[PDB]
Amino acid sequence: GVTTFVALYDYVASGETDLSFKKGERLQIVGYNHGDWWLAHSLTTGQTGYIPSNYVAPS
Amino acid sequence: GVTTFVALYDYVASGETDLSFKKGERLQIVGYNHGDWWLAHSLTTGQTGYIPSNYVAPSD
Repeated sequence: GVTTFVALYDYVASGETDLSFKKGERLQIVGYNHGDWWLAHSLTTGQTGYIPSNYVAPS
Repeated sequence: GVTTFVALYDYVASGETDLSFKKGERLQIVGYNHGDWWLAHSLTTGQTGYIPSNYVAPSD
């Protein structure tokens, strides 16, 4: 599989974290138009966090 | 479109945030086997944050 990606655009973190939730809780998805997200690790900065899928390309 | 979802399993937050990055930075995707994530808002608790896609189903 592809292990490394390149950022195609700048992205500034909003500070949002993941959300704890209980089975049976009702949730609304926000910002669907921006697409899905993945957890990633920066080789360049060493930090880890969520990134938008459509901001990266295989490298 | 579907505006509300129901959680099928419990999920406990890890505390990870989103990541700032510059165009041209190289990144490695972690935990691909867990699938993709969405931003969501809890109707029951009022909080917002990332959730795993395969933990929710469309709901009324």
